[PDB]
Amino acid sequence: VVTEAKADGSVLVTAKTISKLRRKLGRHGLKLSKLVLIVSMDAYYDLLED
Amino acid sequence: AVNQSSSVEVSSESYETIFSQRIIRDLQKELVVGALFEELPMSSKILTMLVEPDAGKATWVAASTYGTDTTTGEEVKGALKEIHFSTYKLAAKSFITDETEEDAIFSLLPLLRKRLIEAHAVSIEEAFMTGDGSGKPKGLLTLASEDSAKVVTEAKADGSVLVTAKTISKLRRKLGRHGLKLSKLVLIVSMDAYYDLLEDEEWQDVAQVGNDSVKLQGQVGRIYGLPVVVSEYFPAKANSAEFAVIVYKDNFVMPRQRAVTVERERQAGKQRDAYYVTQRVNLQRYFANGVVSGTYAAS
Amino acid sequence: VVTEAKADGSVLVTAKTISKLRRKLGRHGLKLSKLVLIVSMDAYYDLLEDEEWQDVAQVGNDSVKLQGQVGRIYGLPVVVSEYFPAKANSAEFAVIVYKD
Amino acid sequence: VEPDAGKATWVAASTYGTDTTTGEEVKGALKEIHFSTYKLAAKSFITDET
Repeated sequence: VVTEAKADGSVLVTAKTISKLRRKLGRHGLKLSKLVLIVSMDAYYDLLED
Repeated sequence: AVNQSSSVEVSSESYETIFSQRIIRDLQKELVVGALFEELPMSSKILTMLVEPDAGKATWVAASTYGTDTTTGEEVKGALKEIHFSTYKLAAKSFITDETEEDAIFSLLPLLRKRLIEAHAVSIEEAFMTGDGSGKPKGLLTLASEDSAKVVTEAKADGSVLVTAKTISKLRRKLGRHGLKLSKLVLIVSMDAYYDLLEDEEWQDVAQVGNDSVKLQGQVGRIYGLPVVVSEYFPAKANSAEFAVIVYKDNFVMPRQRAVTVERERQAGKQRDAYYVTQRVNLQRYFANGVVSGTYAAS
Repeated sequence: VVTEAKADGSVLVTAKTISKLRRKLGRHGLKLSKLVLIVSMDAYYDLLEDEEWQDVAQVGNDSVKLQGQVGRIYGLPVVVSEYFPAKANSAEFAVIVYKD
Repeated sequence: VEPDAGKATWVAASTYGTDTTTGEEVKGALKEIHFSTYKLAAKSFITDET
Protein backbone atom coordinates (compact mmCIF):
# COMPACT_ATOMS: atom_id res chain seq x y z
CA VAL A 1 0.00 0.00 0.00
CA VAL A 2 1.29 3.49 -0.88
CA THR A 3 1.51 6.03 0.96
CA GLU A 4 1.33 7.23 4.59
CA ALA A 5 4.72 8.28 6.02
CA LYS A 6 7.68 9.45 3.85
CA ALA A 7 10.97 8.54 5.65
CA ASP A 8 9.67 9.73 9.11
CA GLY A 9 11.16 13.20 9.93
CA SER A 10 8.08 15.43 9.58
CA VAL A 11 5.44 12.76 8.78
CA LEU A 12 5.12 9.91 11.30
CA VAL A 13 3.15 6.62 11.51
CA THR A 14 -0.23 6.81 13.34
CA ALA A 15 -2.92 4.19 14.09
CA LYS A 16 -5.19 4.91 11.02
CA THR A 17 -2.64 3.15 8.69
CA ILE A 18 -3.84 -0.34 9.71
CA SER A 19 -7.45 0.61 8.68
CA LYS A 20 -6.67 1.27 5.00
CA LEU A 21 -3.92 -1.44 4.92
CA ARG A 22 -6.31 -4.35 5.66
CA ARG A 23 -8.57 -3.46 2.68
CA LYS A 24 -8.00 -6.95 1.05
CA LEU A 25 -7.08 -9.39 3.92
CA GLY A 26 -8.83 -10.15 7.26
CA ARG A 27 -11.61 -8.88 9.56
CA HIS A 28 -13.91 -10.21 7.92
CA GLY A 29 -11.76 -11.60 5.04
CA LEU A 30 -12.10 -15.38 4.50
CA LYS A 31 -14.47 -15.68 7.58
CA LEU A 32 -12.24 -14.96 10.61
CA SER A 33 -12.06 -11.98 13.02
CA LYS A 34 -8.48 -12.77 14.15
CA LEU A 35 -5.04 -11.65 12.86
CA VAL A 36 -1.53 -11.30 14.36
CA LEU A 37 0.31 -7.96 13.99
CA ILE A 38 4.12 -7.55 13.86
CA VAL A 39 5.76 -4.08 14.10
CA SER A 40 9.40 -2.85 13.78
CA MET A 41 11.39 -2.17 16.97
CA ASP A 42 12.09 1.48 16.02
CA ALA A 43 8.56 2.06 14.55
CA TYR A 44 7.19 0.97 17.98
CA TYR A 45 8.81 4.14 19.44
CA ASP A 46 7.27 6.30 16.64
CA LEU A 47 3.74 5.30 17.77
CA LEU A 48 3.75 7.64 20.80
CA GLU A 49 3.15 11.11 19.25
CA ASP A 50 -0.42 10.27 18.06
CA ALA B 1 10.32 -36.03 -7.12
CA VAL B 2 13.34 -37.69 -5.41
CA ASN B 3 15.32 -35.93 -8.17
CA GLN B 4 16.36 -32.22 -7.83
CA SER B 5 18.86 -32.99 -6.25
CA SER B 6 19.40 -36.73 -6.64
CA SER B 7 23.07 -37.32 -5.81
CA VAL B 8 25.02 -39.67 -5.62
CA GLU B 9 23.32 -42.87 -4.35
CA VAL B 10 19.72 -43.74 -5.41
CA SER B 11 18.48 -41.34 -8.12
CA SER B 12 15.28 -43.06 -9.40
CA GLU B 13 12.47 -41.27 -11.29
CA SER B 14 9.36 -39.36 -10.15
CA TYR B 15 6.17 -40.20 -8.10
CA GLU B 16 8.45 -41.77 -5.39
CA THR B 17 6.70 -39.96 -2.46
CA ILE B 18 3.58 -40.44 -0.33
CA PHE B 19 0.52 -38.35 -1.36
CA SER B 20 -2.32 -37.18 0.94
CA GLN B 21 -6.03 -37.68 0.16
CA ARG B 22 -7.20 -34.97 2.59
CA ILE B 23 -8.96 -31.82 1.31
CA ILE B 24 -9.03 -28.22 2.70
CA ARG B 25 -11.33 -25.19 2.07
CA ASP B 26 -10.50 -21.46 1.48
CA LEU B 27 -12.97 -18.48 1.56
CA GLN B 28 -16.77 -18.60 1.49
CA LYS B 29 -19.51 -16.08 1.28
CA GLU B 30 -21.80 -16.14 4.33
CA LEU B 31 -25.40 -16.78 3.30
CA VAL B 32 -27.66 -13.84 4.24
CA VAL B 33 -30.52 -13.69 1.66
CA GLY B 34 -31.29 -17.42 1.18
CA ALA B 35 -32.40 -17.96 4.79
CA LEU B 36 -33.73 -14.55 5.94
CA PHE B 37 -37.05 -14.26 4.08
CA GLU B 38 -40.39 -15.91 5.09
CA GLU B 39 -41.46 -19.07 3.21
CA LEU B 40 -44.97 -19.00 1.70
CA PRO B 41 -46.21 -22.58 0.98
CA MET B 42 -48.74 -22.83 -1.86
CA SER B 43 -50.33 -25.71 -3.83
CA SER B 44 -50.69 -24.02 -7.24
CA LYS B 45 -48.58 -22.25 -9.90
CA ILE B 46 -49.71 -18.60 -9.41
CA LEU B 47 -51.35 -17.09 -6.25
CA THR B 48 -53.75 -14.07 -6.40
CA MET B 49 -55.25 -11.64 -3.88
CA LEU B 50 -56.89 -8.20 -3.69
CA VAL B 51 -55.71 -5.14 -1.75
CA GLU B 52 -57.36 -1.75 -1.00
CA PRO B 53 -56.13 1.70 -2.14
CA ASP B 54 -56.03 4.76 0.15
CA ALA B 55 -57.94 8.05 0.34
CA GLY B 56 -60.92 8.40 -0.09
CA LYS B 57 -61.41 12.07 0.77
CA ALA B 58 -64.71 13.67 1.86
CA THR B 59 -65.43 17.34 0.96
CA TRP B 60 -66.66 19.97 3.46
CA VAL B 61 -69.88 22.04 3.04
CA ALA B 62 -69.55 25.45 1.26
CA ALA B 63 -70.81 27.27 4.44
CA SER B 64 -74.18 28.06 2.79
CA THR B 65 -75.16 24.75 1.09
CA TYR B 66 -76.39 22.82 4.15
CA GLY B 67 -79.74 21.36 2.95
CA THR B 68 -80.72 19.20 -0.05
CA ASP B 69 -78.82 20.67 -2.04
CA THR B 70 -76.82 17.58 -3.06
CA THR B 71 -73.18 18.19 -4.27
CA THR B 72 -71.26 16.69 -1.19
CA GLY B 73 -68.64 14.76 -3.27
CA GLU B 74 -68.09 11.01 -2.87
CA GLU B 75 -65.16 8.64 -2.30
CA VAL B 76 -63.43 5.98 -4.43
CA LYS B 77 -65.90 4.21 -6.77
CA GLY B 78 -63.46 1.56 -8.14
CA ALA B 79 -61.11 -0.18 -5.73
CA LEU B 80 -59.48 -3.47 -4.65
CA LYS B 81 -56.38 -3.65 -6.90
CA GLU B 82 -55.31 -7.29 -7.54
CA ILE B 83 -51.75 -8.53 -6.95
CA HIS B 84 -50.42 -11.71 -8.62
CA PHE B 85 -47.53 -13.91 -7.39
CA SER B 86 -45.84 -15.84 -10.22
CA THR B 87 -43.47 -18.78 -9.55
CA TYR B 88 -40.21 -19.56 -11.37
CA LYS B 89 -38.39 -22.94 -11.58
CA LEU B 90 -34.83 -24.27 -12.07
CA ALA B 91 -32.91 -27.55 -12.22
CA ALA B 92 -29.41 -29.01 -12.18
CA LYS B 93 -27.90 -32.40 -13.01
CA SER B 94 -24.49 -34.04 -12.80
CA PHE B 95 -23.59 -37.42 -14.34
CA ILE B 96 -20.67 -39.67 -13.45
CA THR B 97 -19.45 -42.76 -15.28
CA ASP B 98 -17.70 -45.87 -13.98
CA GLU B 99 -14.64 -45.32 -16.22
CA THR B 100 -13.59 -42.25 -14.11
CA GLU B 101 -13.97 -43.73 -10.59
CA GLU B 102 -12.33 -47.18 -11.09
CA ASP B 103 -8.90 -45.64 -11.92
CA ALA B 104 -9.00 -43.05 -9.12
CA ILE B 105 -9.27 -43.51 -5.33
CA PHE B 106 -12.94 -44.44 -4.48
CA SER B 107 -13.80 -41.09 -2.79
CA LEU B 108 -15.45 -38.80 -5.37
CA LEU B 109 -19.10 -39.84 -4.64
CA PRO B 110 -20.01 -37.78 -1.44
CA LEU B 111 -17.98 -34.70 -2.50
CA LEU B 112 -20.04 -34.22 -5.70
CA ARG B 113 -23.30 -33.91 -3.69
CA LYS B 114 -21.69 -31.30 -1.39
CA ARG B 115 -20.43 -29.33 -4.42
CA LEU B 116 -23.71 -29.26 -6.44
CA ILE B 117 -25.72 -28.02 -3.40
CA GLU B 118 -23.09 -25.23 -2.82
CA ALA B 119 -23.21 -24.34 -6.57
CA HIS B 120 -27.04 -24.24 -6.31
CA ALA B 121 -26.71 -22.14 -3.09
CA VAL B 122 -24.32 -19.66 -4.81
CA SER B 123 -26.65 -19.46 -7.86
CA ILE B 124 -29.89 -18.73 -5.94
CA GLU B 125 -28.09 -16.18 -3.69
CA GLU B 126 -26.68 -14.16 -6.64
CA ALA B 127 -30.10 -14.31 -8.42
CA PHE B 128 -31.92 -12.84 -5.38
CA MET B 129 -29.39 -9.95 -5.22
CA THR B 130 -28.86 -9.47 -9.01
CA GLY B 131 -31.39 -10.52 -11.65
CA ASP B 132 -33.16 -9.26 -14.69
CA GLY B 133 -36.77 -10.27 -15.51
CA SER B 134 -36.79 -12.84 -18.34
CA GLY B 135 -36.59 -16.56 -17.34
CA LYS B 136 -35.09 -15.68 -13.95
CA PRO B 137 -36.73 -13.12 -11.56
CA LYS B 138 -35.52 -9.55 -10.97
CA GLY B 139 -33.03 -9.13 -8.09
CA LEU B 140 -32.83 -6.82 -5.06
CA LEU B 141 -30.08 -4.42 -6.31
CA THR B 142 -32.16 -3.51 -9.42
CA LEU B 143 -35.42 -3.64 -7.41
CA ALA B 144 -34.75 0.04 -6.59
CA SER B 145 -34.48 0.99 -10.32
CA GLU B 146 -38.16 1.12 -11.36
CA ASP B 147 -39.76 3.15 -8.54
CA SER B 148 -37.14 5.97 -8.71
CA ALA B 149 -35.63 4.91 -5.36
CA LYS B 150 -32.00 5.78 -6.43
CA VAL B 151 -29.80 8.80 -5.58
CA VAL B 152 -26.76 10.50 -7.18
CA THR B 153 -24.16 10.64 -5.42
CA GLU B 154 -22.61 9.29 -2.18
CA ALA B 155 -18.84 8.58 -2.28
CA LYS B 156 -16.33 9.56 -5.01
CA ALA B 157 -15.58 6.46 -7.23
CA ASP B 158 -11.91 5.87 -6.16
CA GLY B 159 -10.73 9.52 -5.89
CA SER B 160 -10.74 10.08 -2.08
CA VAL B 161 -13.72 7.84 -1.19
CA LEU B 162 -15.28 7.85 2.30
CA VAL B 163 -18.67 6.34 3.33
CA THR B 164 -19.44 8.60 6.36
CA ALA B 165 -22.57 8.28 8.60
CA LYS B 166 -24.49 11.17 6.93
CA THR B 167 -24.82 8.84 3.81
CA ILE B 168 -27.43 6.57 5.51
CA SER B 169 -29.37 9.62 6.80
CA LYS B 170 -29.49 11.13 3.28
CA LEU B 171 -30.47 7.65 1.94
CA ARG B 172 -33.45 7.44 4.38
CA ARG B 173 -34.39 11.08 3.48
CA LYS B 174 -34.52 9.89 -0.16
CA LEU B 175 -36.72 6.84 0.74
CA GLY B 176 -39.01 8.87 3.09
CA ARG B 177 -42.36 7.04 2.87
CA HIS B 178 -44.25 5.81 5.11
CA GLY B 179 -42.68 4.40 8.30
CA LEU B 180 -39.74 6.12 9.99
CA LYS B 181 -40.32 4.28 13.33
CA LEU B 182 -37.74 1.46 12.70
CA SER B 183 -39.86 -1.51 11.46
CA LYS B 184 -36.85 -3.95 11.48
CA LEU B 185 -35.20 -2.82 8.20
CA VAL B 186 -32.53 -5.06 6.59
CA LEU B 187 -29.37 -3.42 5.25
CA ILE B 188 -26.60 -5.13 3.24
CA VAL B 189 -23.23 -3.45 2.40
CA SER B 190 -20.33 -4.23 0.00
CA MET B 191 -17.04 -5.88 1.05
CA ASP B 192 -14.91 -2.81 0.23
CA ALA B 193 -17.50 -0.29 1.55
CA TYR B 194 -17.49 -2.27 4.85
CA TYR B 195 -13.65 -1.97 5.00
CA ASP B 196 -13.62 1.76 4.03
CA LEU B 197 -16.11 2.49 6.90
CA LEU B 198 -13.31 2.02 9.51
CA GLU B 199 -11.18 4.97 8.25
CA ASP B 200 -13.88 7.35 9.72
CA GLU B 201 -13.51 10.06 11.38
CA GLU B 202 -17.34 10.38 11.65
CA TRP B 203 -19.88 9.48 14.43
CA GLN B 204 -18.03 6.34 15.56
CA ASP B 205 -14.50 7.70 15.12
CA VAL B 206 -11.24 6.96 16.96
CA ALA B 207 -12.20 9.11 19.96
CA GLN B 208 -14.79 9.43 22.73
CA VAL B 209 -15.82 12.87 21.44
CA GLY B 210 -18.12 10.98 19.02
CA ASN B 211 -19.28 7.50 20.06
CA ASP B 212 -20.23 6.20 23.49
CA SER B 213 -18.57 2.82 24.29
CA VAL B 214 -19.72 0.50 21.44
CA LYS B 215 -16.44 -1.05 20.21
CA LEU B 216 -15.92 -3.22 22.46
CA GLN B 217 -13.47 -4.83 21.56
CA GLY B 218 -12.11 -2.66 18.72
CA GLN B 219 -13.75 -1.48 15.45
CA VAL B 220 -16.67 -3.96 15.33
CA GLY B 221 -19.64 -4.03 12.88
CA ARG B 222 -22.06 -1.63 14.53
CA ILE B 223 -23.58 1.38 12.73
CA TYR B 224 -26.56 3.65 13.71
CA GLY B 225 -27.76 1.39 16.60
CA LEU B 226 -28.38 -1.48 14.17
CA PRO B 227 -25.81 -4.24 13.28
CA VAL B 228 -24.64 -4.24 9.63
CA VAL B 229 -24.72 -7.19 7.17
CA VAL B 230 -21.80 -7.50 4.69
CA SER B 231 -21.67 -9.50 1.42
CA GLU B 232 -19.10 -10.30 -1.33
CA TYR B 233 -21.82 -10.55 -4.05
CA PHE B 234 -21.61 -6.89 -5.07
CA PRO B 235 -19.99 -6.16 -8.49
CA ALA B 236 -16.42 -4.73 -8.56
CA LYS B 237 -15.89 -0.95 -8.00
CA ALA B 238 -17.67 1.22 -10.57
CA ASN B 239 -20.97 3.18 -10.76
CA SER B 240 -23.14 0.41 -9.22
CA ALA B 241 -24.66 -0.45 -5.81
CA GLU B 242 -22.44 -0.66 -2.69
CA PHE B 243 -25.28 -0.43 -0.12
CA ALA B 244 -28.87 -1.78 -0.22
CA VAL B 245 -31.59 -1.11 2.40
CA ILE B 246 -35.01 -2.84 2.43
CA VAL B 247 -38.02 -2.65 4.78
CA TYR B 248 -39.07 -6.03 6.23
CA LYS B 249 -42.60 -5.98 7.69
CA ASP B 250 -45.16 -7.46 5.25
CA ASN B 251 -42.94 -8.15 2.32
CA PHE B 252 -39.92 -9.86 0.74
CA VAL B 253 -41.65 -13.23 1.11
CA MET B 254 -40.63 -16.23 -0.99
CA PRO B 255 -43.37 -18.53 -2.41
CA ARG B 256 -42.40 -22.20 -2.72
CA GLN B 257 -44.16 -25.41 -3.76
CA ARG B 258 -41.47 -27.82 -2.52
CA ALA B 259 -38.12 -28.04 -0.71
CA VAL B 260 -34.86 -29.34 -2.29
CA THR B 261 -35.19 -32.91 -3.70
CA VAL B 262 -31.99 -34.64 -4.91
CA GLU B 263 -32.22 -37.99 -6.66
CA ARG B 264 -30.47 -40.33 -9.12
CA GLU B 265 -31.25 -42.35 -12.29
CA ARG B 266 -29.33 -45.05 -14.14
CA GLN B 267 -32.05 -47.36 -15.52
CA ALA B 268 -32.76 -47.77 -18.48
CA GLY B 269 -29.50 -45.78 -18.93
CA LYS B 270 -26.21 -47.13 -20.23
CA GLN B 271 -23.47 -47.20 -17.53
CA ARG B 272 -23.80 -43.77 -15.76
CA ASP B 273 -25.28 -42.82 -12.39
CA ALA B 274 -26.86 -39.41 -12.95
CA TYR B 275 -27.85 -37.05 -10.17
CA TYR B 276 -30.80 -34.65 -10.58
CA VAL B 277 -31.94 -31.78 -8.35
CA THR B 278 -34.82 -29.31 -8.93
CA GLN B 279 -36.11 -26.09 -7.35
CA ARG B 280 -39.03 -23.62 -7.33
CA VAL B 281 -38.41 -20.60 -5.02
CA ASN B 282 -38.41 -16.90 -6.04
CA LEU B 283 -38.52 -13.32 -4.70
CA GLN B 284 -41.31 -10.71 -5.12
CA ARG B 285 -42.71 -7.62 -3.29
CA TYR B 286 -46.45 -7.00 -2.56
CA PHE B 287 -46.06 -3.22 -2.65
CA ALA B 288 -43.67 -1.15 -4.78
CA ASN B 289 -42.16 0.83 -1.87
CA GLY B 290 -39.55 0.49 0.94
CA VAL B 291 -36.47 -0.30 -1.18
CA VAL B 292 -33.33 1.85 -1.79
CA SER B 293 -29.84 1.27 -3.23
CA GLY B 294 -26.74 3.52 -3.13
CA THR B 295 -25.27 4.13 -5.83
CA TYR B 296 -22.51 5.61 -5.57
CA ALA B 297 -22.54 6.86 -9.16
CA ALA B 298 -19.65 9.22 -9.93
CA SER B 299 -18.44 12.57 -8.52
CA VAL C 1 -39.57 33.38 11.76
CA VAL C 2 -38.28 33.77 8.11
CA THR C 3 -35.65 32.41 7.34
CA GLU C 4 -33.39 29.73 8.82
CA ALA C 5 -32.32 27.62 5.86
CA LYS C 6 -33.58 27.60 2.18
CA ALA C 7 -35.74 24.46 1.36
CA ASP C 8 -32.90 21.82 1.45
CA GLY C 9 -30.89 23.87 -1.08
CA SER C 10 -27.64 24.40 0.79
CA VAL C 11 -28.18 24.29 4.56
CA LEU C 12 -30.75 22.15 6.39
CA VAL C 13 -32.61 22.39 9.77
CA THR C 14 -30.67 23.26 12.99
CA ALA C 15 -31.51 22.72 16.70
CA LYS C 16 -31.66 26.49 17.35
CA THR C 17 -34.91 26.82 15.34
CA ILE C 18 -36.79 25.43 18.39
CA SER C 19 -35.16 28.01 20.76
CA LYS C 20 -36.21 30.88 18.43
CA LEU C 21 -39.75 29.46 18.00
CA ARG C 22 -40.00 29.11 21.84
CA ARG C 23 -38.65 32.71 22.26
CA LYS C 24 -41.30 34.27 19.97
CA LEU C 25 -44.19 31.88 20.88
CA GLY C 26 -46.25 33.59 23.58
CA ARG C 27 -43.99 35.41 26.07
CA HIS C 28 -45.31 33.99 29.41
CA GLY C 29 -46.25 30.72 27.57
CA LEU C 30 -43.85 28.30 29.37
CA LYS C 31 -44.09 26.53 32.82
CA LEU C 32 -41.57 23.67 32.13
CA SER C 33 -42.61 21.48 29.13
CA LYS C 34 -46.44 21.14 28.52
CA LEU C 35 -46.07 22.40 24.98
CA VAL C 36 -46.50 20.23 21.85
CA LEU C 37 -44.07 20.24 18.92
CA ILE C 38 -45.32 18.87 15.59
CA VAL C 39 -42.47 18.22 13.14
CA SER C 40 -42.70 17.48 9.40
CA MET C 41 -41.56 14.07 8.12
CA ASP C 42 -38.96 15.91 5.95
CA ALA C 43 -37.65 18.02 8.92
CA TYR C 44 -37.29 14.94 11.14
CA TYR C 45 -34.80 13.43 8.62
CA ASP C 46 -32.24 16.32 8.35
CA LEU C 47 -32.16 16.80 12.14
CA LEU C 48 -31.00 13.14 12.33
CA GLU C 49 -27.57 13.59 10.65
CA ASP C 50 -26.51 15.90 13.46
CA GLU C 51 -23.93 17.57 14.36
CA GLU C 52 -26.13 19.12 17.15
CA TRP C 53 -26.59 18.59 20.94
CA GLN C 54 -29.48 16.05 20.98
CA ASP C 55 -27.56 13.40 19.04
CA VAL C 56 -27.48 9.55 18.85
CA ALA C 57 -23.71 9.37 19.70
CA GLN C 58 -22.65 11.10 23.01
CA VAL C 59 -22.41 14.90 22.33
CA GLY C 60 -25.21 16.00 24.67
CA ASN C 61 -27.88 13.28 24.79
CA ASP C 62 -29.56 11.17 27.55
CA SER C 63 -27.65 8.04 26.23
CA VAL C 64 -30.04 7.19 23.36
CA LYS C 65 -28.67 4.41 21.11
CA LEU C 66 -31.49 2.63 21.25
CA GLN C 67 -33.77 4.11 19.82
CA GLY C 68 -33.27 6.14 16.60
CA GLN C 69 -33.63 9.60 18.26
CA VAL C 70 -35.79 10.49 21.32
CA GLY C 71 -38.36 13.08 22.50
CA ARG C 72 -36.09 15.39 24.50
CA ILE C 73 -35.94 18.38 22.15
CA TYR C 74 -35.81 21.24 24.70
CA GLY C 75 -37.96 19.01 26.96
CA LEU C 76 -40.72 18.76 24.31
CA PRO C 77 -42.16 15.51 22.85
CA VAL C 78 -41.70 15.04 19.08
CA VAL C 79 -44.91 14.50 17.09
CA VAL C 80 -44.40 13.45 13.44
CA SER C 81 -46.75 14.55 10.66
CA GLU C 82 -46.49 13.76 6.94
CA TYR C 83 -49.27 16.14 5.82
CA PHE C 84 -47.28 19.16 4.59
CA PRO C 85 -47.39 20.51 1.01
CA ALA C 86 -44.73 22.08 -1.29
CA LYS C 87 -41.28 22.65 0.25
CA ALA C 88 -40.62 26.34 -0.54
CA ASN C 89 -42.29 29.02 1.67
CA SER C 90 -44.28 26.59 3.85
CA ALA C 91 -44.41 25.72 7.54
CA GLU C 92 -42.55 22.57 8.68
CA PHE C 93 -43.07 22.98 12.45
CA ALA C 94 -46.04 23.72 14.66
CA VAL C 95 -45.62 24.75 18.32
CA ILE C 96 -48.99 24.57 20.08
CA VAL C 97 -50.32 24.42 23.64
CA TYR C 98 -53.07 22.55 25.55
CA LYS C 99 -53.26 24.06 29.09
CA ASP C 100 -56.18 26.46 28.52
CA VAL D 1 -7.80 -29.19 -3.14
CA GLU D 2 -11.54 -28.89 -3.98
CA PRO D 3 -12.51 -26.16 -6.49
CA ASP D 4 -14.45 -22.95 -6.63
CA ALA D 5 -17.95 -22.17 -8.02
CA GLY D 6 -20.25 -23.55 -9.58
CA LYS D 7 -23.15 -21.92 -11.42
CA ALA D 8 -26.60 -23.22 -12.41
CA THR D 9 -29.29 -21.59 -14.60
CA TRP D 10 -33.05 -21.14 -14.96
CA VAL D 11 -35.55 -22.69 -17.42
CA ALA D 12 -36.96 -21.02 -20.59
CA ALA D 13 -40.35 -21.14 -18.77
CA SER D 14 -42.33 -22.86 -21.57
CA THR D 15 -39.93 -25.81 -22.10
CA TYR D 16 -41.06 -29.20 -20.84
CA GLY D 17 -39.58 -31.70 -23.35
CA THR D 18 -36.70 -32.83 -21.08
CA ASP D 19 -34.64 -30.70 -22.27
CA THR D 20 -33.03 -30.43 -18.81
CA THR D 21 -31.91 -26.73 -19.49
CA THR D 22 -28.95 -27.18 -17.10
CA GLY D 23 -25.99 -25.97 -19.22
CA GLU D 24 -23.78 -28.80 -17.86
CA GLU D 25 -21.49 -28.64 -14.79
CA VAL D 26 -17.80 -29.29 -14.22
CA LYS D 27 -18.14 -32.80 -12.63
CA GLY D 28 -14.83 -33.46 -10.82
CA ALA D 29 -12.05 -31.36 -12.29
CA LEU D 30 -9.99 -29.86 -9.43
CA LYS D 31 -6.36 -28.83 -8.68
CA GLU D 32 -3.39 -30.27 -6.66
CA ILE D 33 -0.76 -28.49 -4.53
CA HIS D 34 2.62 -29.67 -3.19
CA PHE D 35 5.10 -28.99 -0.38
CA SER D 36 8.89 -28.72 -0.87
CA THR D 37 11.49 -28.66 1.91
CA TYR D 38 14.88 -26.98 2.40
CA LYS D 39 17.86 -27.96 4.61
CA LEU D 40 19.69 -25.65 7.05
CA ALA D 41 22.95 -26.77 8.65
CA ALA D 42 26.13 -25.42 10.22
CA LYS D 43 29.53 -26.82 11.21
CA SER D 44 32.16 -25.20 13.41
CA PHE D 45 35.42 -26.46 14.92
CA ILE D 46 37.99 -26.15 17.70
CA THR D 47 41.67 -27.20 18.00
CA ASP D 48 43.29 -29.28 20.79
CA GLU D 49 45.91 -26.56 21.37
CA THR D 50 43.39 -24.04 22.88
